[PDB]
Amino acid sequence: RRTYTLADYLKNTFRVKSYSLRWVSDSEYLYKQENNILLFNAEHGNSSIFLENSTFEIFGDSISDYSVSPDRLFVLLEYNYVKQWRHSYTASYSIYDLNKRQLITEEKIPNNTQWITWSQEGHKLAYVWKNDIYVKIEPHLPSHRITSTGKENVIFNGINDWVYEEEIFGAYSALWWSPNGTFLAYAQFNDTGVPLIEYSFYSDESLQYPKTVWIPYPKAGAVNPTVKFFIVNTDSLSSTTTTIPMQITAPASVTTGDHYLCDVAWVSEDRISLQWLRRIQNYSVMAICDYDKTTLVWNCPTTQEHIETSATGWCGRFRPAEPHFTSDGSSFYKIVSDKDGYKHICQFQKDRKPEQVCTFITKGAWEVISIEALTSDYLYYISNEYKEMPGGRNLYKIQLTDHTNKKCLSCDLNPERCQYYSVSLSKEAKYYQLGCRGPGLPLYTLHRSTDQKELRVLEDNSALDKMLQDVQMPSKKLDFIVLNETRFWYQMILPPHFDKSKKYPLLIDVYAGPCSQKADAAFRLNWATYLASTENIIVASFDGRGSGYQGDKIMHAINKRLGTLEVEDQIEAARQFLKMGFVDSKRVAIWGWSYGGYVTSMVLGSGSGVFKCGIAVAPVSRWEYYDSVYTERYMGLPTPEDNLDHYRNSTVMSRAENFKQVEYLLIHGTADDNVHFQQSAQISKALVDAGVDFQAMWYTDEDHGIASSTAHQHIYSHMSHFLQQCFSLR
Amino acid sequence: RRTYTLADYLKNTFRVKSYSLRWVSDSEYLYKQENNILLFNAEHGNSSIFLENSTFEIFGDSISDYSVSPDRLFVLLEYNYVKQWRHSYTASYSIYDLNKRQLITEEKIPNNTQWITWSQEGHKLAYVWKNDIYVKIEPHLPSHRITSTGKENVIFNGINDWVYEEEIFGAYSALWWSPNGTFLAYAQFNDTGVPLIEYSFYSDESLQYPKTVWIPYPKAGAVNPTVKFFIVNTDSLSSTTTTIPMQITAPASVTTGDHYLCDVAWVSEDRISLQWLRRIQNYSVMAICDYDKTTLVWNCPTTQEHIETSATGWCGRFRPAEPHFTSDGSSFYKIVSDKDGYKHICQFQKDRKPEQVCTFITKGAWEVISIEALTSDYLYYISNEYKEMPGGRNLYKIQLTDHTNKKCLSCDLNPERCQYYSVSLSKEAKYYQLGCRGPGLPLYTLHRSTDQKELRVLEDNSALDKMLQDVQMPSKKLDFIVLNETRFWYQMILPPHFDKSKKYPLLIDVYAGPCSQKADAAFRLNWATYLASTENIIVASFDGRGSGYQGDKIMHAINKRLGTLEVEDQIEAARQFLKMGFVDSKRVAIWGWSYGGYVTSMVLGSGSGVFKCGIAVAPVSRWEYYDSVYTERYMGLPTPEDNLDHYRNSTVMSRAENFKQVEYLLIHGTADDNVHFQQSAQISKALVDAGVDFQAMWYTDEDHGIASSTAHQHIYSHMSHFLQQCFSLR
Ligand SMILES: *[C@@H]1O[C@H](CO)[C@@H](O)[C@H](O)[C@H]1NC(C)=O
Ligand SMILES: *[C@@H]1O[C@H](CO)[C@@H](O)[C@H](O)[C@H]1NC(C)=O
Ligand SMILES: *[C@@H]1O[C@H](CO)[C@@H](O)[C@H](O)[C@H]1NC(C)=O
Ligand SMILES: *[C@@H]1O[C@H](CO)[C@@H](O)[C@H](O)[C@H]1NC(C)=O
Ligand SMILES: *[C@@H]1O[C@H](CO)[C@@H](O)[C@H](O)[C@H]1NC(C)=O
Ligand SMILES: *[C@@H]1O[C@H](CO)[C@@H](O)[C@H](O)[C@H]1NC(C)=O
Ligand SMILES: *[C@H]1O[C@H](CO)[C@@H](O)[C@H](O)[C@H]1NC(C)=O
Ligand SMILES: *[C@H]1O[C@H](CO)[C@@H](O)[C@H](O)[C@H]1NC(C)=O
Ligand SMILES: *[C@H]1O[C@H](CO)[C@@H](O)[C@H](O)[C@H]1NC(C)=O
Ligand SMILES: *[C@H]1O[C@H](CO)[C@@H](O)[C@H](O)[C@H]1NC(C)=O
Repeated sequence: RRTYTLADYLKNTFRVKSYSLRWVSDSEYLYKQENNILLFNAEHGNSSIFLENSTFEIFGDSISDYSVSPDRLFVLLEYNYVKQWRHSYTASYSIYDLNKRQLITEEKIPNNTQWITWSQEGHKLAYVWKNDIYVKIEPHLPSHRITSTGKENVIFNGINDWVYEEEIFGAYSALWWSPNGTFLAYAQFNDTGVPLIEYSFYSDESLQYPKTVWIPYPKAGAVNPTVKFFIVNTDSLSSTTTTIPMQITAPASVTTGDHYLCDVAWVSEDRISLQWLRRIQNYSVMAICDYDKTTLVWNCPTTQEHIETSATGWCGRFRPAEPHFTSDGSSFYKIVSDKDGYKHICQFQKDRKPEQVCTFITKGAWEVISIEALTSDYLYYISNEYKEMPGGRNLYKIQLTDHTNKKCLSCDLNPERCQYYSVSLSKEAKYYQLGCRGPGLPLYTLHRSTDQKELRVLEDNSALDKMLQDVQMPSKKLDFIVLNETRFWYQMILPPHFDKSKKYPLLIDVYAGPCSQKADAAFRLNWATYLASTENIIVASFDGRGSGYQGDKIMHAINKRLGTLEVEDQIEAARQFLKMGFVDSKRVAIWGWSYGGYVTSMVLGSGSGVFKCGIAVAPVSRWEYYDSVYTERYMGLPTPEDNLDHYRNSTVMSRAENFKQVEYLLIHGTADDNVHFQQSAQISKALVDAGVDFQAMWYTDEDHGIASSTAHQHIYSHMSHFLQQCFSLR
Repeated sequence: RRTYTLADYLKNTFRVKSYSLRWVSDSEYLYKQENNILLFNAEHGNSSIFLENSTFEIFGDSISDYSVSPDRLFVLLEYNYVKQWRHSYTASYSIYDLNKRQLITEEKIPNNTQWITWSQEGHKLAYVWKNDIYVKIEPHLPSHRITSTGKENVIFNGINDWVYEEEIFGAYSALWWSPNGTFLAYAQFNDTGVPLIEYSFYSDESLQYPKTVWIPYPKAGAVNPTVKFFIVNTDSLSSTTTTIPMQITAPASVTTGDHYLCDVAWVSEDRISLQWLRRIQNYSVMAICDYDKTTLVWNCPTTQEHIETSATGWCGRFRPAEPHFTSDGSSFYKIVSDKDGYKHICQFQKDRKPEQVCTFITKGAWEVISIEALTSDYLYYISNEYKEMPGGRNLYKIQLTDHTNKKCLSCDLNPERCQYYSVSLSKEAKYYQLGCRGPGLPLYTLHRSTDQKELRVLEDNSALDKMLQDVQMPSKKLDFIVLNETRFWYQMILPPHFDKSKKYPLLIDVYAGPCSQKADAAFRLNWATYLASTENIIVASFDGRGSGYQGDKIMHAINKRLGTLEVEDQIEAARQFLKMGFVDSKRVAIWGWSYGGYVTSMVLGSGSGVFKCGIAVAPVSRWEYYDSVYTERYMGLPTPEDNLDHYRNSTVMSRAENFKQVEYLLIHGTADDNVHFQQSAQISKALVDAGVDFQAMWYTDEDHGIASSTAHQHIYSHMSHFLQQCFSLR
């Protein structure tokens, strides 16, 4: 009769296993086991040792990761990992010669590399160090410097600057090997006019004077960084001291004013696809560029230029979706909103066509989440079509020659346990691993593509299952409410022996940022689990307007006016939950992180009287404080000539007064480089001037995630106690 | 039956009046009344209008202050006041010609002056602007630039840099007019090698990117600023484009290494007294310098050099005491510790004498607080001799020709109501205003010096008295405990109908810094008043070792080891209070500000089990973080060759563990330039790593005093609630 305690969560007592493999070919893959990389044969569980328990310990215990060259002849050993922002980080590397059976020690790789990657085929390497790009045709050979304009916080070659990393690519890398490794493409960013933001860093208590971290960060409407695109010929490095990269210039319909590099996609060795986006993101252009053998230049003729537009809001979910070309690169499939505002797969031709560039291959009031693989005959994708559950994920496949031969491949498998799938096809789709994140304990199984026959179960959390037997776990309900004639899904984490006749305290879990989705069919062992299992609290999330994957009507409802409908709908949802009966109207709370903290705050300050208390963690308090790429995408520019009025109307501090009717807890990280401390500092000041008491908590030297081990435990314990006080429990 | 509420304190409902006059001559003074400066005649209440209700409003309502030229012919009108640190600040000024009856508008004074002052006699002015000094022989005439080396955060001419202001002079000024205004002396500070500290400033929520304030601040052991002393001849400015200031160089026994300019005191027009102090403050030298008419130079012969030393700790209370010379400047009286370690008045001769430079004029186990006036026949001073109450203040006077004719002048007056006096003698001591801050409501009366006849009562808070009639006020007990054969005074704010048989919660109010005194006979209407009157809580302060004015044995006990005895003694005191009976051992708290927050923290982290909770406001957490002048004075240098061990042994973070047994509230200002936020940031981090829950609160853009109106109210309300939670009241 034991429950899921706060300790179970914080000390991660119940481990949830998975099966993360690495397809090496169309029929074999790599899997880490007891710190041994093993090569498996899809078809027959037949295994084999690829890399020994050894090797990895030569570098003590700092071996952060590993990367096997595509030709399996070498392995990159990553160690001395040091984080920087969400995806950035520097590390040390060592190449291990599998064949020669030892660590390559000659032409080593710099001891502070910012990024590195194998070519798509051989054993070529491209890495960024000191903001410059370097190439090594062979692990044994000396590196060739590709650029020399690199300069900290100014010129970035092959890596993204702060905003591009966080808001555009969602990765640190800005390198792209062409197939067959002839060319190496890369972006160059110039942060010259971008303003700086700074935060103090206290470090060890032995540091007498705290440091100061400076970061070029463009807030709404500020001067943004600039971009340039290059492609350098790799096959010539051996015969020159320097190679002259050829530049590709963004298309004219984008050059007039501020703009961004959206996405990079190599079609073939002589064709590359680049997507561009204007600062006001309701206009995007995909240019297909071809390599001229004769004049040794790349051309991006307007004839092969494709335009994506939006009159409702912005292009794509967070940016235009990536194209998927056919072998011969004559056509490509890409996810775009159809006439009804639903993100679906449609076909394009290399050359654009006058107002008929697309032919949809998918229709319906549901959306394609992502294209997973494109074969010569089949197109594998993932959607939330099944059972009309937008919060569900299933793998499908369409025959190219016959768009009717559409078949769901995960629907039947385990309709009870599995409704949220992840996939991973082999190099040419002969097999496919399925990742059931579904309602029940996650289940991983690999199948043979031909007939979908499950070859075997890779991982079924039977061990986790056995442990959860002696524990009173809570249940998760995923349903929907209907407002103004529209379905709006929500989810509830119900405490163990949930009795619909009793009354329970309610905690709204929020985010509700544009195109977000808190209500889904995924299994989780988080804080809400403890809150339900041991405190008997109902944790509910609601995907309202501006949310998820249910068409642009719902997602673009927030356009140019954040801090509006998404906030109201979060209140309406609470109202409805009360009408459901099992909720103690006298004990309703709400908490959120980042965007969530913003809404949490906007809600608490609405004076709706519906909530007793709330917790905002690292909240955005006013949009002019947040970065440009993100903010502007939904808010436009904060100028009187555009949307200044809405920027100033959606402030948290402007609602300071209504906080007198609430127990508020504001938490923020001292080193938050994403949502700067300023945001909360501005909130606290507003409340203090209004004479409103509240509780605060700062976390010295913590990131936007406050995820360091001790801080992570500390913040959740603190919030737990805040709720216990608020709900009259402890 | 109403009590003193939190609101009464925060909204300052019960005003406590005073009578701050400005002696203009030996028989007249100035007094502000209904915004009118009135000239009074001491002797006959006979008054008269000096400055109209008018004049002051010409500058709207920003008239911050006023200064009347010594010859009463002009008045400085200060407006547009903008604070900077404790005593620094810039303002605008206008000279008003009393005679011509109008504002001088010709040679105006810069609109951002850092400091300004009339000469000692005429109507000469000296002001600092942009770190340079300027002189104006006449309000109508153009200013003469005296220096031109001034540079922000680097060269300071006539004003102190951050540390000199805060820790040495306790004022912004570094200018000294000689009597008769011939010369103008000034200090010049160079902050070149002094490290910088920085804090962010968020300002209005409209500021998109927060500012960064940089301040040259030397922490313990860092490179300190350097000094130079100059005296410029003012009588020549009319006949040159530039004058060449003559420099005085500190004495040899100080020049070898780091040192400071202690104090400046003009003896006569051709003699000036300068005090110097070595970085390790147990050595000080007072040089008397004479002006050579022939070679136009100042000489400070070693023969007129006086040495002050200390083997117990440091020189003076916070620095060597100021000398008081006789008319002919042949001798001077100064407060120094006698053979027994008691600060007393002793006589010196211009020329030093081999180990007999002093002749004490005062003996006893009590100390002279300060010399108030030196006449040709009498020496007026203030001591805590009466009733052997170190926490008491009384005015005395000794006849120079007969050291036996010693008489207390305030002792009898109102033994019941008055025990803490302040004084203010007229120019040549013909009259003297007394300021009874004593136990009862403050009483101000002026007397005729000759026979001490009280001419009249200037202010008796009869109005405040009438209002306090309908209010249940608490009482203040000032007694002493005795530990290891020594008296140690304490004070208690007892709630209204205090019943010695019941049990009350106890709140220890702390500071306990070196030479501090929290237990005295002064009347106050603060937070403790509300805590006793309305929450029935006993607020007690205890002056333990290292404290107040009770001889060096007690004060120097802390030497080279802060965070020791003063902390223990604070616990011992609580033990004793419990033994007294009327204290609920289950509800004992402790709170402090600055140094007080440090001890509060050190106490809570001692694991003595004696305290339930506590509140530390802007606490110092480890001495290496605090400034040099202050820290080193008591701790020496943080080097292994000196006191590094004690620096590292007295850390708050090193006691993080023992905080698991306490409810702790940490509060700090975001813009604290004194005790940097770092100190608390380091504390919170230490506790988070120890897994200790606690409460924090930051105050956006607040100073070390968190004294802005809204913040001031907010912080006290917050602490009030913290205590109510801790003491199970609200
Ligand atoms: C691999 O190492 C683990 C511990 O790191 C050890 O238990 C195991 O026996 C080793 N080899 C195999 C095949 O598991
Ligand atoms: C894009 O947004 C702007 C307003 O921000 C609007 O004027 C323009 O017409 C919009 N439409 C497109 C297709 O860019
Ligand atoms: C439904 O209509 C009402 C109009 O009163 C509006 O407030 C609300 O936002 C609309 N939609 C939803 C989902 O509530
Ligand atoms: C009264 O005081 C004024 C100045 O305040 C002085 O001039 C005068 O002589 C005094 N006596 C009389 C009777 O005016
Ligand atoms: C001053 O302090 C130092 C060490 O802190 C000591 O060695 C010296 O003797 C002390 N006394 C004097 C008069 O300098
Ligand atoms: C008295 O002596 C004891 C040690 O014998 C010590 O603990 C205490 O601090 C001393 N002084 C005082 C004021 O308690
Ligand atoms: C199965 O795979 C292994 C390597 O994973 C391969 O060497 C072997 O030839 C395959 N089958 C058999 C029967 O050996
Ligand atoms: C990027 O812009 C900055 C400022 O406009 C300029 O100094 C820099 O040279 C530009 N481009 C490159 C490749 O450096
Ligand atoms: C002058 O005006 C004030 C208001 O500032 C008023 O209270 C007063 O009656 C006037 N002066 C005198 C001496 O009463
Ligand atoms: C003060 O010290 C700094 C640093 O050594 C030096 O550059 C400066 O010239 C010195 N004096 C003056 C008057 O500037």
